Amino acid sequence: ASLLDTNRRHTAAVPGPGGIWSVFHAGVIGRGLKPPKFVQSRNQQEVIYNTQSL
Amino acid sequence: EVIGIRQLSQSLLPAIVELAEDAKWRVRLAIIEYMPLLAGQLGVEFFDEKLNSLCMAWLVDHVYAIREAATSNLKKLVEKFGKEWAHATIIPKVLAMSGDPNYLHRMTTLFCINVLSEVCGQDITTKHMLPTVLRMAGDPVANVRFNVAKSLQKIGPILDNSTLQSEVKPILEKLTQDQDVDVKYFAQEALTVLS
Amino acid sequence: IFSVIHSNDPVARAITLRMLGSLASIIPERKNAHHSIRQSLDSHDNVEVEAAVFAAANFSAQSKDFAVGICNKISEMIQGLATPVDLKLKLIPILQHMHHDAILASSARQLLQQLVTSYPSTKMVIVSLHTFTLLAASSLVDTPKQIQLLLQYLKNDPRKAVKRLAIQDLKLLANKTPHTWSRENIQALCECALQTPYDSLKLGMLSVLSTLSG
Amino acid sequence: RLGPSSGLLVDWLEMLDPEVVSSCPDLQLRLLFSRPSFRPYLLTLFTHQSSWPTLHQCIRVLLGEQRFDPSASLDFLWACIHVPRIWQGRVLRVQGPELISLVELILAEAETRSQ
Amino acid sequence: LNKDLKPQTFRNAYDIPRRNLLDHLTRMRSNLLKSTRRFLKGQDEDQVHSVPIAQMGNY
Amino acid sequence: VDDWICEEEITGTDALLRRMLLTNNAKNHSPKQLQEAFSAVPVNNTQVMQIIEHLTLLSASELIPYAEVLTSNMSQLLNSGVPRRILQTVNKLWMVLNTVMPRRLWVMTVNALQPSIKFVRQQKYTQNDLMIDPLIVLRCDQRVHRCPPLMDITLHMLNGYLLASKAYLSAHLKETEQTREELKNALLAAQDSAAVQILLEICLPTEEEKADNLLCNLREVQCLICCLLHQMYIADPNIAKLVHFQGYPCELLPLTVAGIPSMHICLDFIPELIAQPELEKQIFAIQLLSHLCIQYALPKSLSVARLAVNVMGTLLTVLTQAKRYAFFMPTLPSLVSFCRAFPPLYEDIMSLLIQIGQVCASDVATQTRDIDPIITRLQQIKEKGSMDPDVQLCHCIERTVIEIINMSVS
Repeated sequence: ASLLDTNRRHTAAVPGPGGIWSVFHAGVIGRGLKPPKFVQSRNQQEVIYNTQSL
Repeated sequence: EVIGIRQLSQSLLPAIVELAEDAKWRVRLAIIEYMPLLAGQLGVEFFDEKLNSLCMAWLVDHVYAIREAATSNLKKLVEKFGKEWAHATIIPKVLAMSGDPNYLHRMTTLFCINVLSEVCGQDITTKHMLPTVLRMAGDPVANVRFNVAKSLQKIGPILDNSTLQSEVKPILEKLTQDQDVDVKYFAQEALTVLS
Repeated sequence: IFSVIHSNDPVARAITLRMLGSLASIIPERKNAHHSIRQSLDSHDNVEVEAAVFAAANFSAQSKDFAVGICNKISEMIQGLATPVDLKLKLIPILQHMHHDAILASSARQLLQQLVTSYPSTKMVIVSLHTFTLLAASSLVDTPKQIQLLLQYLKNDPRKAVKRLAIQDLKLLANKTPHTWSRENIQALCECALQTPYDSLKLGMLSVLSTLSG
Repeated sequence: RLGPSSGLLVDWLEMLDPEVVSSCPDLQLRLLFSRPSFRPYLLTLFTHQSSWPTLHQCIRVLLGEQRFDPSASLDFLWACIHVPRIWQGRVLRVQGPELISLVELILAEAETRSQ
Repeated sequence: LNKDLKPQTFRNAYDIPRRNLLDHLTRMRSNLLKSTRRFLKGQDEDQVHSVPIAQMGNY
Repeated sequence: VDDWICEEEITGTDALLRRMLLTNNAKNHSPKQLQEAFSAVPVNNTQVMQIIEHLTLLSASELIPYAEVLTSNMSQLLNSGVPRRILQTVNKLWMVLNTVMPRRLWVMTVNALQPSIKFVRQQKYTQNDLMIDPLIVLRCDQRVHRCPPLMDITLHMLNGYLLASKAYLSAHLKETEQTREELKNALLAAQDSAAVQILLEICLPTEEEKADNLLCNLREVQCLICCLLHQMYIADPNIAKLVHFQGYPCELLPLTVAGIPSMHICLDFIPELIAQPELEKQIFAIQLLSHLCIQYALPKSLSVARLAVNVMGTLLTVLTQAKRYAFFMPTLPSLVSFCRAFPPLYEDIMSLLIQIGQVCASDVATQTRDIDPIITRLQQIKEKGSMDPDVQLCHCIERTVIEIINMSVS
């Protein structure tokens, strides 16, 4: 629904300079916003004893 | 002053309306600066027919000086044409800018509210503008957040005194422990000014 | 004209079907047109189905073979539970063109009786009774018991719309076949006019009786 | 007996209950599926008028206790599959006990017909 | 891909990616209708402002 | 023509019912009464029906005064629990009003189907605004996307306003004349393709819907959109070509292929689409061809499928490892469809699968792996994480071979 949502965002807040609306931005850098890339860490004790087994 | 405004509307108004969309922003700035005069010399009906949309078109301008001038111009326009006209024509198009994905336009609504609370009176500021101002405290952009703190400081005097501790104070308390140092500073400055 | 029935556009197919229905008088017993109607009747585009119903009406009016070949399919679409009520209403007047043969007319009569007993809505019973009246007028063998049925609905059915339709149909039959009216039919109509409280219905039955008296 | 007046009551039911089965569902379930000349009209109205969650609920309560006419239920299922709104411009998921009750309904219809 | 097939996204609808379809549609609409006492050029930000670096600052 | 042909006679039932039901001269059903019925806080849909059902007997000319009532008050019909009879009758009356005064009706309907969140900004669109930007009609309340009557209303308006925008653009060019024609043509093509893409996105299930698949409002909406897209592709096949060069999510491919009879023309430009340098366009061409081959099994379809298999084999030796993964993960299930449609392709498809599997086994052997499918070598049918791309592609090859075999043995 990327284009559907984009069409929703195109609702003009003001009527426009001459009754015709143009989008504010000149484009999008890259593929938009980057993902947050959330990290994950396991238990440190289990890491210690996995290292111990190895 | 020489030819009156009937001849202005007949001859020069279509030409200046064409200049409200000029490539250079100082031309548009001049047109904004000359809108209060025309407004003060024209009726609500004609201004709404021709020039109100022009006044709204500038709030979304790329240049910040144009947006600032248009915001300051809204105060004079409301002073001239009363606050019912503002509630019918000005306010809905300003509130729509609050939901905009660009933070420049959200900050523009905060500036518009800053200049509009003074002239719109206690009731309009309390029930129409304040709920929109409060919901922007959860914004992800720190700039919008500390401008919310600034706005709540500024529209504090012209709000009714009943909604201060109930509504404005919890939001400022939430903002004064925010992660951004500027949001903290402006929230605590607002907290002092609220007394 | 017929080459446009093969278009993938259902609107073009609908216009072609309507044209074929309009040209039915100069091309009855045209087998390709018959097959086109039959294929478009079970189409999934409502405009094509409506055009097929219109063309089926025209071709059943014109050609006997199409009527006998289509009566079973029309019956199964009408009685089919998947058909909406609106399309059922649109389909019932096809049965008024089943007068080409005595057995065909009798089968259509039986189907219409099944419809009036099994679909007693105001719209459905009105369309079915009008179609039954027209079929009886065209076949003029079931006309006495059609008059008896209409008088039964006029006397018994409490809906003012159904009574009004019964009055209109009896006026049509009086205009068409006054000689077929029995003494018992006129007695029943007179009794109905006597014991009805509503003045509009009474005026209608007296219009029928004044048509008969002339 | 409600011989001639059945049509008026059916019309009033159509005008009063919009979704056919919305108020007192037990009575309308008895009307649609039970041991009625006007039944196919009400079945058509229910098929082409009720909302899809209502039709799904009716399907679930039909397929789980001899309480429903097998012929009416099977015709209703076949109609629900072939609704013209579903195929405009031109296959159902069922579970274990649902399929068991479905084949039981088919067998019941066959036994009633016999040969 | 070639060097000479510079995307005339205003003049050719096949050069517009799906993700950029709506905003660029708005842009070409504005470029067409709002050209009253303006300029009817090709695509801004491509035909212009993608100058070769040698001519970038040839004041 | 759909607005005109609906005025054509069918069997005269409407005339008979009008004559026998409307002559009771109980004309109490004024638009004001309908407005009061719509405005009742404990709203009674039954009473609402008792009026609008009577309005189906009315002629289009005498249905004019009710238009503002059953248009302005029909944002309420999007609320839950509203009967489908009410919506169907509103759709019918909307069509009867569209026959007689479509332009004013469309403007009022667009202004009535606004989302109405910040409805103090009641954006009152005019005819000029909608002719400039026909995509306004698709910025309606989200509930219209699962209301098949009001979706049908919206689709009628969308088609009408796209045509109106064509006319308006030509008129504006002629006026401003005293190239630009190419700019206009590109703008109209972009507008129509954008409309098609938005409708296709409407056809997708939402995340909430993701959380029968045939008996739902979504299926009805998909059928209506497929009907409209069928009409647009018939009107201009270049729009279909542009839409498929843009592409859309592959989840809609069986939907569009089954529901749109116009797609047999897609076999004409699939060889051109395959020739594109973008990998995504070639992937979409392969998947589209697979679905079409499932639908239309024709000698031309077989020839294009042979071309597709040859292209796959060719660029198996052109793409790098990352590109190989990216191209072959979505397009490998499509090879099952070619096998289903064309048994003569068994030799070529199995040979290609053997080549891909051997290449991917070599790539697996290149580096150390967490799974190492080389040493498994004898697994049974492993019916169903962040794994290596190469082992994933190996498993995908195994799974598609299993699907090909199972289809050909059951």
